[PDB]
Amino acid sequence: CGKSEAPPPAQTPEVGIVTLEAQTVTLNTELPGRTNAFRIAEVRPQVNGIILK
Amino acid sequence: KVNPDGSQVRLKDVADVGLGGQDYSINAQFNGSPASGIAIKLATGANALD
Repeated sequence: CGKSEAPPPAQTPEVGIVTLEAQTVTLNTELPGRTNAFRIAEVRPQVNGIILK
Repeated sequence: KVNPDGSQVRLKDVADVGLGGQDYSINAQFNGSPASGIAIKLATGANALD
């Protein structure tokens, strides 16, 4: 006449536990910017006249 | 805004962003403790108990 179907009292096993400890790490910072030439010389003339060659 | 030399300003400093409420007008307490609710009005021509 029945007298069965008891629910399983689960312990919630197999839990994925990892403990953590103190540790020193260096911190970083990403910055946006542009590259630039180390030495750029634009050629300007020091006289007047026609460019022959 | 972003200038072409890489300089920039974002929506992080000039404002603070938080997932807050939409309307802070009305709020509810139940026996002193903070809560919230929704009152339901029954439809016109409908039984109450069912």
